[PDB]
Amino acid sequence: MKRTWQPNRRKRAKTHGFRARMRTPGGRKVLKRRRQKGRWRLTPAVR
Amino acid sequence: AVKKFKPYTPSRRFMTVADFSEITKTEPEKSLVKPLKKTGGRNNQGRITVRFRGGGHKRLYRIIDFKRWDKVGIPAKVAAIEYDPNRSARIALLHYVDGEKRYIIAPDGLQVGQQVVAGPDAPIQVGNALPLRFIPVGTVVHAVELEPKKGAKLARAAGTSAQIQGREGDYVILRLPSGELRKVHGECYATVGAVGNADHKNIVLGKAGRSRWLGRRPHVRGAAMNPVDHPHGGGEGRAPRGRPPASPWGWQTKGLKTRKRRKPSSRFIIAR
RNA sequence: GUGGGAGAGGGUGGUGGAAUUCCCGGAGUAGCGGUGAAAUGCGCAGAUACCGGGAGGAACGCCGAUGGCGAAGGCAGCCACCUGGUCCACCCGUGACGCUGAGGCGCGAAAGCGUGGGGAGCAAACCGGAUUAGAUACCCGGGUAGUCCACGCCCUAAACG
RNA sequence: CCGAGGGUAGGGCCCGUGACUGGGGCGAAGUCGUAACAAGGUAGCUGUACCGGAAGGUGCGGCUGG
RNA sequence: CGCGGGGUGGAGCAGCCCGGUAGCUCGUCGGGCUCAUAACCCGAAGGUCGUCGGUUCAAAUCCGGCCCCCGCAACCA
RNA sequence: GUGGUUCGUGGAGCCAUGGGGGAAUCUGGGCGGACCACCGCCUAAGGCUAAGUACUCCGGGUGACCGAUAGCGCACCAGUA
RNA sequence: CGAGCUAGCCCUGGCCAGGGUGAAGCUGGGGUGAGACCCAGUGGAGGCCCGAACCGGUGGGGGAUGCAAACCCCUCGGAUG
RNA sequence: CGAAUGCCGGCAUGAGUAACGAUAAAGAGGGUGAGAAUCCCUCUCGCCGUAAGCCCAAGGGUUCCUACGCAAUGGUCGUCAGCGUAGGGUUAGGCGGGACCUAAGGUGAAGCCGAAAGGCGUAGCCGAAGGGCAGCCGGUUAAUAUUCCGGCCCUUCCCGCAGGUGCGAUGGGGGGACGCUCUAGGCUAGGGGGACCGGAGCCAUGGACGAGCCCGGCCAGAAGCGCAGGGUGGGAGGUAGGCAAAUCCGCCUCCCAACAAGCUCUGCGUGGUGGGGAAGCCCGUACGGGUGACAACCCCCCGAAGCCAGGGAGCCAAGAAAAGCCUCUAAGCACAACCUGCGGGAACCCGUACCGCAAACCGACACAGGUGGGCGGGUGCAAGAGCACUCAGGCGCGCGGGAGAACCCUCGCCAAGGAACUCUGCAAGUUGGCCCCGUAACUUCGGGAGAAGGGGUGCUCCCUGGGGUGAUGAGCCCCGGGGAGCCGCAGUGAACAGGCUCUGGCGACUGUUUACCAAAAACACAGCUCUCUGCGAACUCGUAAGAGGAGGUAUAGGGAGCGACGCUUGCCCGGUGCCGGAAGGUCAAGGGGAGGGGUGCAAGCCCCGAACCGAAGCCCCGGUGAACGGCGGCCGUAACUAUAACGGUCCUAAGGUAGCGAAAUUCCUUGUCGGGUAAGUUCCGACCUGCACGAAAAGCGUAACGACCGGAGCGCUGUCUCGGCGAGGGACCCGGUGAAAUUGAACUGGCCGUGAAGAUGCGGCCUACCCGUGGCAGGACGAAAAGACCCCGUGGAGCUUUACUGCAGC
RNA sequence: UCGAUGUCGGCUCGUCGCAUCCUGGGGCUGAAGAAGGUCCCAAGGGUUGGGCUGUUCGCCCAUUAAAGCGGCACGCGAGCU
Ligand SMILES: [Mg+2]
Ligand SMILES: [Mg+2]
Ligand SMILES: [Mg+2]
Ligand SMILES: [Mg+2]
Ligand SMILES: [Mg+2]
Ligand SMILES: [Mg+2]
Ligand SMILES: [Mg+2]
Ligand SMILES: [Mg+2]
Ligand SMILES: [Mg+2]
Ligand SMILES: [Mg+2]
Ligand SMILES: [Mg+2]
Ligand SMILES: [Mg+2]
Ligand SMILES: [Mg+2]
Ligand SMILES: [Mg+2]
Ligand SMILES: [Mg+2]
Ligand SMILES: [Mg+2]
Ligand SMILES: [Mg+2]
Ligand SMILES: [Mg+2]
Ligand SMILES: [Mg+2]
Ligand SMILES: [Mg+2]
Ligand SMILES: [Mg+2]
Ligand SMILES: [Mg+2]
Ligand SMILES: [Mg+2]
Ligand SMILES: [Mg+2]
Ligand SMILES: [Mg+2]
Ligand SMILES: [Mg+2]
Ligand SMILES: [Mg+2]
Ligand SMILES: [Mg+2]
Ligand SMILES: [Mg+2]
Ligand SMILES: [Mg+2]
Ligand SMILES: [Mg+2]
Ligand SMILES: [Mg+2]
Ligand SMILES: [Mg+2]
Ligand SMILES: [Mg+2]
Ligand SMILES: [Mg+2]
Ligand SMILES: [Mg+2]
Ligand SMILES: [Mg+2]
Ligand SMILES: [Mg+2]
Ligand SMILES: [Mg+2]
Ligand SMILES: [Mg+2]
Ligand SMILES: [Mg+2]
Ligand SMILES: [Mg+2]
Ligand SMILES: [Mg+2]
Ligand SMILES: [Mg+2]
Ligand SMILES: [Mg+2]
Ligand SMILES: [Mg+2]
Ligand SMILES: [Mg+2]
Ligand SMILES: [Mg+2]
Ligand SMILES: [Mg+2]
Ligand SMILES: [Mg+2]
Ligand SMILES: [Mg+2]
Ligand SMILES: [Mg+2]
Ligand SMILES: [Mg+2]
Ligand SMILES: [Mg+2]
Ligand SMILES: [Mg+2]
Ligand SMILES: [Mg+2]
Ligand SMILES: [Mg+2]
Ligand SMILES: [Mg+2]
Ligand SMILES: [Mg+2]
Ligand SMILES: [Mg+2]
Ligand SMILES: [Mg+2]
Ligand SMILES: [Mg+2]
Ligand SMILES: [Mg+2]
Ligand SMILES: [Mg+2]
Ligand SMILES: [Mg+2]
Ligand SMILES: [Mg+2]
Ligand SMILES: [Mg+2]
Ligand SMILES: [Mg+2]
Ligand SMILES: [Mg+2]
Ligand SMILES: [Mg+2]
Ligand SMILES: [Mg+2]
Ligand SMILES: [Mg+2]
Ligand SMILES: [Mg+2]
Ligand SMILES: [Mg+2]
Ligand SMILES: [Mg+2]
Ligand SMILES: [Mg+2]
Ligand SMILES: [Mg+2]
Ligand SMILES: [Mg+2]
Ligand SMILES: [Mg+2]
Ligand SMILES: [Mg+2]
Ligand SMILES: [Mg+2]
Ligand SMILES: [Mg+2]
Ligand SMILES: [Mg+2]
Ligand SMILES: [Mg+2]
Ligand SMILES: [Mg+2]
Ligand SMILES: [Mg+2]
Ligand SMILES: [Mg+2]
Ligand SMILES: [Mg+2]
Ligand SMILES: [Mg+2]
Ligand SMILES: [Mg+2]
Ligand SMILES: [Mg+2]
Ligand SMILES: [Mg+2]
Ligand SMILES: [Mg+2]
Ligand SMILES: [Mg+2]
Ligand SMILES: [Mg+2]
Ligand SMILES: [Mg+2]
Ligand SMILES: [Mg+2]
Ligand SMILES: [Mg+2]
Ligand SMILES: [Mg+2]
Ligand SMILES: [Mg+2]
Ligand SMILES: [Mg+2]
Ligand SMILES: [Mg+2]
Ligand SMILES: [Mg+2]
Ligand SMILES: [Mg+2]
Ligand SMILES: [Mg+2]
Ligand SMILES: [Mg+2]
Ligand SMILES: [Mg+2]
Ligand SMILES: [Mg+2]
Ligand SMILES: [Mg+2]
Ligand SMILES: [Mg+2]
Ligand SMILES: [Mg+2]
Ligand SMILES: [Mg+2]
Ligand SMILES: [Mg+2]
Ligand SMILES: [Mg+2]
Ligand SMILES: [Mg+2]
Ligand SMILES: [Mg+2]
Ligand SMILES: [Mg+2]
Ligand SMILES: [Mg+2]
Ligand SMILES: [Mg+2]
Ligand SMILES: [Mg+2]
Ligand SMILES: [Mg+2]
Ligand SMILES: [Mg+2]
Ligand SMILES: [Mg+2]
Ligand SMILES: [Mg+2]
Ligand SMILES: [Mg+2]
Ligand SMILES: [Mg+2]
Ligand SMILES: [Mg+2]
Ligand SMILES: [Mg+2]
Ligand SMILES: [Mg+2]
Ligand SMILES: [Mg+2]
Ligand SMILES: [Mg+2]
Ligand SMILES: [Mg+2]
Ligand SMILES: [Mg+2]
Ligand SMILES: [Mg+2]
Ligand SMILES: [Mg+2]
Ligand SMILES: [Mg+2]
Ligand SMILES: [Mg+2]
Ligand SMILES: [Mg+2]
Ligand SMILES: [Mg+2]
Ligand SMILES: [Mg+2]
Ligand SMILES: [Mg+2]
Ligand SMILES: [Mg+2]
Ligand SMILES: [Mg+2]
Ligand SMILES: [Mg+2]
Ligand SMILES: [Mg+2]
Ligand SMILES: [Mg+2]
Ligand SMILES: [Mg+2]
Ligand SMILES: [Mg+2]
Ligand SMILES: [Mg+2]
Ligand SMILES: [Mg+2]
Ligand SMILES: [Mg+2]
Ligand SMILES: [Mg+2]
Ligand SMILES: [Mg+2]
Ligand SMILES: [Mg+2]
Ligand SMILES: [Mg+2]
Ligand SMILES: [Mg+2]
Ligand SMILES: [Mg+2]
Ligand SMILES: [Mg+2]
Ligand SMILES: [Mg+2]
Ligand SMILES: [Mg+2]
Ligand SMILES: [Mg+2]
Ligand SMILES: [Mg+2]
Ligand SMILES: [Mg+2]
Ligand SMILES: [Mg+2]
Ligand SMILES: [Mg+2]
Ligand SMILES: [Mg+2]
Ligand SMILES: [Mg+2]
Ligand SMILES: [Mg+2]
Ligand SMILES: [Mg+2]
Ligand SMILES: [Mg+2]
Ligand SMILES: [Mg+2]
Ligand SMILES: [Mg+2]
Ligand SMILES: [Mg+2]
Ligand SMILES: [Mg+2]
Ligand SMILES: [Mg+2]
Ligand SMILES: [Mg+2]
Ligand SMILES: [Mg+2]
Ligand SMILES: [Mg+2]
Ligand SMILES: [Mg+2]
Ligand SMILES: [Mg+2]
Ligand SMILES: [Mg+2]
Ligand SMILES: [Mg+2]
Ligand SMILES: [Mg+2]
Ligand SMILES: [Mg+2]
Ligand SMILES: [Mg+2]
Ligand SMILES: [Mg+2]
Ligand SMILES: [Mg+2]
Ligand SMILES: [Mg+2]
Ligand SMILES: [Mg+2]
Ligand SMILES: [Mg+2]
Ligand SMILES: [Mg+2]
Ligand SMILES: [Mg+2]
Ligand SMILES: [Mg+2]
Ligand SMILES: [Mg+2]
Ligand SMILES: [Mg+2]
Ligand SMILES: [Mg+2]
Ligand SMILES: [Mg+2]
Ligand SMILES: [Mg+2]
Ligand SMILES: [Mg+2]
Repeated sequence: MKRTWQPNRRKRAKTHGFRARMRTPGGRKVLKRRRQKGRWRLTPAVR
Repeated sequence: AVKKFKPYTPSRRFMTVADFSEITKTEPEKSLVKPLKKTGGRNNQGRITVRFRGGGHKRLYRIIDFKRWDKVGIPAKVAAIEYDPNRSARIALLHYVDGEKRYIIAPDGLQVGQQVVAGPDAPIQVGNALPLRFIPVGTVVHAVELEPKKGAKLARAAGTSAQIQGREGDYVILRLPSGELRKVHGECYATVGAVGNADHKNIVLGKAGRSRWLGRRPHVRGAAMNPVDHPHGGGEGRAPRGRPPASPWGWQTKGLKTRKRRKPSSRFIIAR
């Protein structure tokens, strides 16, 4: 029956991607945080 | 007026439809329509600021004329009478001899074929728009400006009207469609006549769905909620209001008068 | 047929004034109402009586009569439209073309009903003051349907000469 | 084939009967009031409408059989 | 068995609280008006305050027991 | 009307200021804990100023610091799988 | 940080085998002073009917360390709104 | 360190136990190989076929094809694989997307707001499964193709030639440009038949050399043409409107066309040419190829939901935008420019493998689940996407072999009885499609209605009516009508396919709901009422700007109740709430300073301060019931008795009207009576003693509707008396793989006692050789879950209010 | 016993006690006979089917030799409901 993950390639970048994390100061810090922990990926990768 | 039905289904029994014999033209003036952005009750944050709205047939907006002093002294011939899905009333097509066409909100007893004019001049007749100061008293009028050059605001809904009960100085005395008594300014344009489609008030929706088509969705009573939700929520079975009756937000809904008292508007008002 | 008359006969649209009631304004004060007598009611938070302005509905005073009109029910300010019945004069036309009338069809005071609108005065119901042994009445103070309008039902009557 | 009837199904009318219930008739001396008959002490009756222990009360209109 | 209220002339109620001193309507009895009754008027009678105990000088009145009436409650189980 | 101060309205001054009022330029002004006199201190409504101070991404030195369940989460291609 | 589940709304697209019932209106005929209406044809309305897709989840059995952290069989509701 | 249901790791037990994931199903021969039930080939058998076949979009991201492999992954096995290694493989001016438009929404110069971060916002800009745009048939590879190749068509840009015209835009105008249901005409796709055309072959087993049997009889195609259809009037005069201008568009007038007539556009047809082209046999393919062939290439019929397409009719709920496109003029420029035709050149980026109802996507799995668009043949049954079989194509579900116990699951049948079962016909049966007859109370006249109950149903021959196609005629296809007969238990012969009536309750109704224990008498619903709201509306969101309301205006909008419809909805304003009230009372800061005080020599500075003026609120006055709400007690009385129409008295703001009533409400209670039954705590009817109904938290009814809840009949039944037999999938045995909770340790018997009160573990007695298998659940106070009940904790949280205290708002 | 001892009733399967419902054996009788009463002995076996209610119980229908009362966690939910 219909589950929680309905993958869609656009929504993802549209939603969690890099250009979008950068408009909200909330998200700029997400990046700040992630970058300082040395994440290899700061953002989910796509396609 | 007011088409009824054999009850060949329930809800088709008590149902009622308007009579469109008035309606002379079945598609609108492409020149005079613009599209209508449907709000869903929602405001500029995706917030519902009016409950229970949305659904309902898509509409095209008819851009209709409430200032008639653009066209002073020009006449126009009433061209057509149309369905307007955005209002109680019906709209008139009228071609000015100017060559310019506009929609007007259609007075009761206005034939296709009439010349009609707007101005301080102009004969006292259905369709004609003048300042109030030149309308003779005890005249039945509609679509009235509240203040000059600001546009028709009062008495625009199907069957509504106003009477000019007097004059005092720069201002004139009207009985509104609600029976309020209001002073309005001499220079406000009002077109003479009642509005008509006056039978509008007898339509009987007759079934749930037909209320959806006008884009109003179910309204659930306070009584039937929980406390988180409403002042009237709770109580094991049913139960009465248990307090002075209230709105969801908590103010009293039987009798409370909400008109701001210190409105300057109020010097110009004398009634109920 | 022709000419001619009287009439609140009917339907529609307008319109006038008199009074009542609310409202605004002025003055002005201690009572007003009401009754068999009173009380309830109203009034110093300015009533009643008085004057000026306004809004609104209903009904049409003298004319008016023991009168007229209509098949009955019924019909009364004034004006215009459409319109029914009816009488008289003259003896011009048609030639029994009549009378009645089971059913049928239609009209039908008031009160009631439906959907709207209107609501001044009056007023079932209701509340109160009185009266009585009591008083779910009669008198008095309040008062809602209703009375009015449009459409549509109801079909009754001391619908009586 | 038709066929007396039999059986199955479903209607119509008529009779009788039925806890209880509606009103009505009648019954020497019960209870409550006094509606009507004399301006019956509010003229009376009347169609209708609302009310009220009960006769009846009131509204609207009508009748005079004052 | 709990909590709270009550028990007063014949019927219905005051008085109890704040100790002395029992009232109100109806009914009742005597007279009156009436042909007579009702209405109406004038007069009158009628009580130990549920009860048993204590407090006080004195108790319907303050206190306790018993008997009664009215009301409320009797939940989670 | 508030805040700061040790000061919580307290005899509540000082410093700051959202609102109302609203001065003077040496004899002018603020202060020493309501206020008054006296005696003193100091000159608001413009600005700048090294050093002595904090920290440790980085480098070095040393541990009565750990020694692979310890020590950083990672001694190993870990902010990875 | 989340409306890629879910609830509502907005914009834009798409889907609903097949049968059944036969409203209005139209036309004709009858009716009448004129109407109302009556009949018949035609017509094809409807949160109308039966029923697949599609959307559901009535009852019952099974399943219960399951095929499955909600499933399976039978039965059942809507199916032009 | 021994305990913390401790932490991390390791290894046990349970146990060779349960399982091995759809009951669509297998068998044999041959090949390869160390090894084969499991890989390849053949053959036979079964299963999907509105799929379990084929094509798109998501998502996935090498899974694609070939070679070499088998340790691990594969629920067994593996020689195979979606697995390891390696190599190959995705070709576009026309397909999809971008150098095009705009939608919701987003963003945002101007602007507006906010402590900061930020919020809003006209324009523009971005944004598509919508609008706009030029490619069709075939062939080729192991693997890509509208991409490469072949044939035939087409677009845009740049440059030139020719011919034409005031050219010219981000501006004006037209157009784009529209809903739902029904639907005409003519096409196409697709399909069936053919005695005609073409074709390897075949005569079995009794018969057949036949008008036999089997196979196949098309695809694409510019101009031109032809058939159906869409769109559209023409000329001039006037011209003040379309924010400049216009010759355009609008409006008025005049004259012609009325129709597609003309012009124009699209579909389909034909078309030069180009291409395909079966069965069967052979060959050897893992899978393709030779010939069949020089293939044939045609008539008839059915026929779209697709196409002409902006078609038509009807209806109310009244049905996007912008560009491309055409026209119009402005600057400007007119040796420009643009229009037409022809010619040459120029034409970029990204996607293209493969899976794609699934073993490649979402569900930790090669998971019985979920996932949008298109195609989806044939026969029969009325139709159909239904059901049965079946083509193409695709599959037998990645553990097997046997056995033929109990028990289980899913099925099938049953003597007599027929609801006796049981909380209850739960379950299951019965019923069942279509044609015809026929059909009640009641009703809102539609319904109720598939009411109910009945008859028919196949085959054969004869006669026969109409329709569409054809010419009116044959043939073909569709709808029938009558007559005589045949066969079986049976003709909707298998499959899909209502059991029915009586009668209450609640709800008017179709709808909505607790994803995942409730689908309902709950919500919603049209409809009634109250109430607010004059428009910069009320109300909501926001500190705000702003927005919703609404580009609405009282026939509107918000809030509250009630809930179709019928008939109705009584009485009380004392308390509370809301509404009205110029007065009076009280009252905060403020005003006011009488008077008092500190201190100074003093002029002064400083402080305190009574009267009095001084909002809202509250008090006071009144109104208010579809506002919160409320709607009595005792005692007596009628000529039998009972009862009490009557009375008395105490209280209140007023004392429950109608109607209904042991009720979804009745305690006593299985009230009492009546009805149904042989028997009725349920059910129906009634009475009224209503513990504790009662009128919009509506009162009493109501036809129709209900997967709602009661009661009763008929019908029919393994529900039962009461069991039996039978089928398959498990259970059992064998080969392969092989878990789990739990588990102080165990050498773990009965009784009667004892014991912390329910003993294998202590006492006495009794019984008792060691170990297993298949079975049952009485016991280990068996497992699971640090009891949800209950109490405790000065633990928590949601909720309420005339609790306290604050804040928003007013 | 709250780091769990699942609760009424039914069905299934029972076993046990006797203070005996019935059948066998007895005494007494206000026991003529038959049939009763009442007490003693006796636990071997037996102890119906239905209507109502969840009901246990009870009431009732039709029978019977009779239509017994109890315990076993008000026997029994790792047996069902
Ligand atoms: Mg997940
Ligand atoms: Mg996408
Ligand atoms: Mg890196
Ligand atoms: Mg936003
Ligand atoms: Mg609404
Ligand atoms: Mg509601
Ligand atoms: Mg609720
Ligand atoms: Mg919430
Ligand atoms: Mg609340
Ligand atoms: Mg409440
Ligand atoms: Mg709740
Ligand atoms: Mg309740
Ligand atoms: Mg509730
Ligand atoms: Mg108002
Ligand atoms: Mg003559
Ligand atoms: Mg003659
Ligand atoms: Mg009449
Ligand atoms: Mg009348
Ligand atoms: Mg009435
Ligand atoms: Mg009326
Ligand atoms: Mg009166
Ligand atoms: Mg009066
Ligand atoms: Mg017969
Ligand atoms: Mg009288
Ligand atoms: Mg009398
Ligand atoms: Mg009288
Ligand atoms: Mg009266
Ligand atoms: Mg009368
Ligand atoms: Mg006496
Ligand atoms: Mg402080
Ligand atoms: Mg301070
Ligand atoms: Mg300041
Ligand atoms: Mg100092
Ligand atoms: Mg000092
Ligand atoms: Mg100093
Ligand atoms: Mg360092
Ligand atoms: Mg070391
Ligand atoms: Mg290690
Ligand atoms: Mg470590
Ligand atoms: Mg080590
Ligand atoms: Mg670590
Ligand atoms: Mg190292
Ligand atoms: Mg590393
Ligand atoms: Mg969503
Ligand atoms: Mg018709
Ligand atoms: Mg006709
Ligand atoms: Mg339907
Ligand atoms: Mg489909
Ligand atoms: Mg779905
Ligand atoms: Mg749902
Ligand atoms: Mg289910
Ligand atoms: Mg189940
Ligand atoms: Mg189970
Ligand atoms: Mg239905
Ligand atoms: Mg259906
Ligand atoms: Mg819709
Ligand atoms: Mg084995
Ligand atoms: Mg075992
Ligand atoms: Mg086993
Ligand atoms: Mg096994
Ligand atoms: Mg070999
Ligand atoms: Mg098929
Ligand atoms: Mg992709
Ligand atoms: Mg993946
Ligand atoms: Mg790989
Ligand atoms: Mg492969
Ligand atoms: Mg393996
Ligand atoms: Mg590989
Ligand atoms: Mg190409
Ligand atoms: Mg370019
Ligand atoms: Mg773009
Ligand atoms: Mg754009
Ligand atoms: Mg800016
Ligand atoms: Mg923004
Ligand atoms: Mg915007
Ligand atoms: Mg696009
Ligand atoms: Mg597109
Ligand atoms: Mg393209
Ligand atoms: Mg391929
Ligand atoms: Mg191709
Ligand atoms: Mg090519
Ligand atoms: Mg020029
Ligand atoms: Mg031009
Ligand atoms: Mg252009
Ligand atoms: Mg073809
Ligand atoms: Mg063929
Ligand atoms: Mg041949
Ligand atoms: Mg040959
Ligand atoms: Mg042979
Ligand atoms: Mg031959
Ligand atoms: Mg023209
Ligand atoms: Mg011109
Ligand atoms: Mg111009
Ligand atoms: Mg052609
Ligand atoms: Mg069309
Ligand atoms: Mg643009
Ligand atoms: Mg120029
Ligand atoms: Mg490709
Ligand atoms: Mg491909
Ligand atoms: Mg599936
Ligand atoms: Mg699909
Ligand atoms: Mg597949
Ligand atoms: Mg696959
Ligand atoms: Mg598998
Ligand atoms: Mg799957
Ligand atoms: Mg699907
Ligand atoms: Mg088919
Ligand atoms: Mg067929
Ligand atoms: Mg069929
Ligand atoms: Mg099928
Ligand atoms: Mg095949
Ligand atoms: Mg299997
Ligand atoms: Mg398998
Ligand atoms: Mg049998
Ligand atoms: Mg039998
Ligand atoms: Mg039977
Ligand atoms: Mg039974
Ligand atoms: Mg039984
Ligand atoms: Mg059943
Ligand atoms: Mg069935
Ligand atoms: Mg019918
Ligand atoms: Mg009928
Ligand atoms: Mg039938
Ligand atoms: Mg036959
Ligand atoms: Mg046969
Ligand atoms: Mg037969
Ligand atoms: Mg079958
Ligand atoms: Mg069937
Ligand atoms: Mg059926
Ligand atoms: Mg009941
Ligand atoms: Mg319902
Ligand atoms: Mg609900
Ligand atoms: Mg649920
Ligand atoms: Mg839940
Ligand atoms: Mg459910
Ligand atoms: Mg349901
Ligand atoms: Mg706010
Ligand atoms: Mg706005
Ligand atoms: Mg708007
Ligand atoms: Mg409203
Ligand atoms: Mg309700
Ligand atoms: Mg009421
Ligand atoms: Mg009353
Ligand atoms: Mg009150
Ligand atoms: Mg009051
Ligand atoms: Mg009040
Ligand atoms: Mg007030
Ligand atoms: Mg005052
Ligand atoms: Mg003061
Ligand atoms: Mg002061
Ligand atoms: Mg005040
Ligand atoms: Mg008052
Ligand atoms: Mg009564
Ligand atoms: Mg009754
Ligand atoms: Mg009762
Ligand atoms: Mg009963
Ligand atoms: Mg009750
Ligand atoms: Mg009986
Ligand atoms: Mg009985
Ligand atoms: Mg009985
Ligand atoms: Mg029951
Ligand atoms: Mg009953
Ligand atoms: Mg109730
Ligand atoms: Mg109540
Ligand atoms: Mg109420
Ligand atoms: Mg109700
Ligand atoms: Mg009822
Ligand atoms: Mg009913
Ligand atoms: Mg339903
Ligand atoms: Mg239901
Ligand atoms: Mg059985
Ligand atoms: Mg068996
Ligand atoms: Mg078997
Ligand atoms: Mg023991
Ligand atoms: Mg031992
Ligand atoms: Mg020992
Ligand atoms: Mg022992
Ligand atoms: Mg064993
Ligand atoms: Mg056991
Ligand atoms: Mg077992
Ligand atoms: Mg605990
Ligand atoms: Mg606490
Ligand atoms: Mg408070
Ligand atoms: Mg416990
Ligand atoms: Mg334990
Ligand atoms: Mg346990
Ligand atoms: Mg014994
Ligand atoms: Mg014996
Ligand atoms: Mg014996
Ligand atoms: Mg004997
Ligand atoms: Mg025995
Ligand atoms: Mg025994
Ligand atoms: Mg029975
Ligand atoms: Mg029962
Ligand atoms: Mg009992
Ligand atoms: Mg028994
Ligand atoms: Mg037990
Ligand atoms: Mg259990
Ligand atoms: Mg156990």
